[PDB]
Amino acid sequence: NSFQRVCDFSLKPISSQDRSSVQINMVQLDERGRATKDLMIFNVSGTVRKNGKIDSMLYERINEM
Amino acid sequence: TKKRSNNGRSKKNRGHTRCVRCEHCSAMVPNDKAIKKFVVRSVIDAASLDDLKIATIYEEYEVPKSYYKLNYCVSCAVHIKLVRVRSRWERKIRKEQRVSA
Amino acid sequence: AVRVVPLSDKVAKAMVQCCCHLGGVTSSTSLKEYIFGKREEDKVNIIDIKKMWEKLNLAARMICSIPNPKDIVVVSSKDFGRKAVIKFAESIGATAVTGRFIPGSFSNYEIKGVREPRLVLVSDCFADKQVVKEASYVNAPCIAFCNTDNDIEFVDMVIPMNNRSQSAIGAGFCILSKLVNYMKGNIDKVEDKLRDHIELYTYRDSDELEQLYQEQKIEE
Amino acid sequence: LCPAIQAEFIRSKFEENIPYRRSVVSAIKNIKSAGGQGCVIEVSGKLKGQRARSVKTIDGKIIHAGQPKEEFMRYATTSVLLKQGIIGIKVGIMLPQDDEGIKGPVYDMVDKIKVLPIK
Amino acid sequence: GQIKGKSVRTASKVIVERYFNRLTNDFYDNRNVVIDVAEIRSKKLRNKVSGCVTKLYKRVKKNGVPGLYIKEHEEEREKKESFIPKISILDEDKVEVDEVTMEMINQYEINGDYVLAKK
Amino acid sequence: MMDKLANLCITINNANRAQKRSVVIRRISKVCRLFLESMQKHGYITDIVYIDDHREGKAVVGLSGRLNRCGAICPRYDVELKDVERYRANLLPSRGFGHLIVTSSKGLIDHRECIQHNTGGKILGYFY
Amino acid sequence: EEAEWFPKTSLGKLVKAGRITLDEIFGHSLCIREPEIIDYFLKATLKEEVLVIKSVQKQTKAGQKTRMKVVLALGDHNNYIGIGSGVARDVVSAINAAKVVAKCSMRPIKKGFWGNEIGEAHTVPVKALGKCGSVKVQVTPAPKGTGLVAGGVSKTIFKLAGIKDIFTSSKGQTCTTENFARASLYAITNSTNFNMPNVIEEKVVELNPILKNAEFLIEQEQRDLR
RNA sequence: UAAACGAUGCCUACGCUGUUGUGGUUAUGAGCACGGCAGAAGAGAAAUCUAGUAGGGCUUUGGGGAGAGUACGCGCGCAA
Ligand SMILES: [Zn+2]
Repeated sequence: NSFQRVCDFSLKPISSQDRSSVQINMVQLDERGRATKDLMIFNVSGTVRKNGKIDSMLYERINEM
Repeated sequence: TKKRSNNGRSKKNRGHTRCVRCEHCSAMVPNDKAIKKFVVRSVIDAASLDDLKIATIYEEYEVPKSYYKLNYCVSCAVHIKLVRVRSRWERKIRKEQRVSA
Repeated sequence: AVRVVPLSDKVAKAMVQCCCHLGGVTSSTSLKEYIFGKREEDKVNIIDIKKMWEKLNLAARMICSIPNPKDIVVVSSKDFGRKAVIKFAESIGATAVTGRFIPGSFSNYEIKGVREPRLVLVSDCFADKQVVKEASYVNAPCIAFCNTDNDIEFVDMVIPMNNRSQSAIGAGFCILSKLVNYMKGNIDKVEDKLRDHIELYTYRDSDELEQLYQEQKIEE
Repeated sequence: LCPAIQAEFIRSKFEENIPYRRSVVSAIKNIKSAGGQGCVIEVSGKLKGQRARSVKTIDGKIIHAGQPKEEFMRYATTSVLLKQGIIGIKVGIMLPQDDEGIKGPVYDMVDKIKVLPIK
Repeated sequence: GQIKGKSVRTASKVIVERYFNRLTNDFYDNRNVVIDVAEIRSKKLRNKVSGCVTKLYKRVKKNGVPGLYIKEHEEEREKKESFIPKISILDEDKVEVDEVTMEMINQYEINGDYVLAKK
Repeated sequence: MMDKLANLCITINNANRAQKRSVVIRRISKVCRLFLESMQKHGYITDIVYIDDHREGKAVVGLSGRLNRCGAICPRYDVELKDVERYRANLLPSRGFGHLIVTSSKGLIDHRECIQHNTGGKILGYFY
Repeated sequence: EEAEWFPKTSLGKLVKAGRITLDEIFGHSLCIREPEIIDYFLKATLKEEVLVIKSVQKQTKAGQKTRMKVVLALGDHNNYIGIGSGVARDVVSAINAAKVVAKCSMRPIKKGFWGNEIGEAHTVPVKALGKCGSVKVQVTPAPKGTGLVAGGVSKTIFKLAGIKDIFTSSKGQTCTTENFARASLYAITNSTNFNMPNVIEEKVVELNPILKNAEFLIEQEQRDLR
């Protein structure tokens, strides 16, 4: 439904109006370092983006994984 | 409304400053507010140096210079055109002027 | 650890000759994590090789995630760094922009010829500031090559590298091209074709190209 | 496309005691719908009180200068007498281009450049 | 003032991109081509267009005009690029470099014929 | 000197707005401990450590994504059980969720427990 | 007489092909930049109401130049509302302009219960505040069967949004109709995005539908070309 | 008594970055006290920011223009 989108980095809902929200998709590495059909997916709000804070935060979470 | 962040003067962390007198009209102006101008002028004009070369008794001669610091009040500086009115974004630009001769 | 396609000795050598590791004198709180010491003679900061390879691998990975590669848009609005983009995009199937990026050209329907992006790539993002700003209106990620003096708000993946020398620009683009091809199985080893490609990308003056033409013709 | 007709539609509506605004808006629709590429209408006089004024309206394309004005532009003027004085009306219409030469000129304006498409 | 005006420069720029191979260094050839292809209704205009087009053609054939893409000279520039440089960093396998770089070489165990910068 | 229970609240409110996950709080009292321990029972904060520095005291805490706001009331008004719903309607956003904390002869308790135990007390603070 | 729609944007291609639903659009926070997208789903159902008409003036050498400014709401009485302003030489033209802005700023509005979850949801979930210029509005949930306790302008907005009971309070210069309209729309919007205790567990994840349908769109690229 | 003005009360908090000063101290990496400057984010009717966040404590003080900081009484002062 219309009310089920939540930001991964700031843990609050994203409103339908936010032009600066974006979704980031990345592939997963294969054995011997090649590519695969499976995707990482992140939903990120505009508030982090206006500040500049997203650069470091994403680097943290790829390490967490 | 407040036109300038520094109130048009360079005083900060002080109560009171010495006054000086305007070169053009002798009005009193605070030292930290007065418009300042530096001059380094030869005693002899450029149009005479070619005569000096035949007039002097010495093998070589260096002309003496004269040195001045002048002070002006706002009204005089604007009228003599040392400074001019500027637009709302230009007002913020600060650059050192040339020494006059 | 992060799963990265292995380093190989000639590749390592290559980047060092290309002077990738020479940063500037200034530094930024965002970029401290990539520096490993400072030249006592020069006050130049030196970039960590192992981290450079990591973020280069991370960039490559996400370039592979987007189908219909035409929707990837590569921009670089400067000579001294022009031809690199023009070849690089062809090596992956992306679209490109070359001159001044007409402001509004992602936002406004009336300006023709540039596709709605799904991923934007930028080199030396002090110029092309408009591109980083404008992608933010259309939900696109951004990947940039960057140097210690400069800092950006909306860049998701900051690949650290010298961006102020024609030796350096060639090295980044040449290597990344190969990785993306490798990850897809289009090539079998990365050391295959070093001096050929890295030279092709490297910028040259008209005055050099005159000399090289005359030489080549004499040899022919 | 005849300004002399439309001006008399206007003059009628003044005597019918209908607002100038509504009258002029209708006239412009008729002129445009019939295919005119633009028009100008001006009303002048003791129109809304003891102080006289003129109100001028422009729509689409109108030419003022040179020989292209003599072949594309058509004008009419009239006046209506009322209890307070005379109100004057000016109408001008720019004719459409017409390849058979009935509605307007055969040849389009001298300054227009068109480049042919490739096979 | 002998400036060409907007429609004359626009038509000039479009014709050189649309028909490039048909044009030459000669005013009379270029005048023949614009007499052939264009709608232009006075010799006064097409004398000025062919004037600007033959002013461009020198600069364009002399290694290009920025803001004027010609496929024939995109090909010429690909030929100049295919005239590949035989200069090399590729053979510079022996190298000297600073201590901080030598320690990065140590901390990542990078093999090769590196030396400390003798400086 | 600032009130210690006020200082606690502003420290976590600002850090939450700045999107930090953890903070150090610099001056701690007995009721500050009990307040934090209340927020842990209802799952608003996750981890608590206390540092015994011999200089007053200090705490390190992990914030959850569920915390929107908290605050202290000063002064600490006395309330009958008849009065508490008035304060509940003034402070909290909804009738469905959130907590108003009251000190009593039975420790710190929330506005629901007041009905269960049949006791008023003194008003202390709130969170949602 | 009518004009067929050719989608200018990538998302526009998906809606015309029939590969997407309006909840998916809102759910993924996708931009809307073609009014036709809203028409496609809601044309049969949208109501509108004009909140204010006013005249504005610019002083010139010749005299005052003047224009008509119109502000209105689009909504469906169930879930959707959007607010739009336009300025033109003519009151009709101004309405046409305002409608574009409204459609490009539609939002879904969530609802809840004053007490227990019996029957259908009927009020705002949570007490919230909205600010615009000098005007502040606060909304509070209300028992079923109280109706809309609301001032002149804001009352129309709650009705179009499909809310049945509310309590409202207000502060500032509410004579300014544009500020009062925008502030009240922010108040309900802020209530929908409140971080409810359940929210963290209700979370779901999916790939963006524009990335998901890339294959089809690449076929459409070649179909348009060939 | 002053346009006795940074027209911004006093203690005490929580708070982003870069740069430049003054005085001590230094594992030479930095700190502590007192400043200037330039952005950001929030805020505000805007201009702008001693103005961000907040039921921390205590004092002064305003309530549409005028008449009026004037009349009468009182206290200080040689008078003003
Ligand atoms: Zn003077």
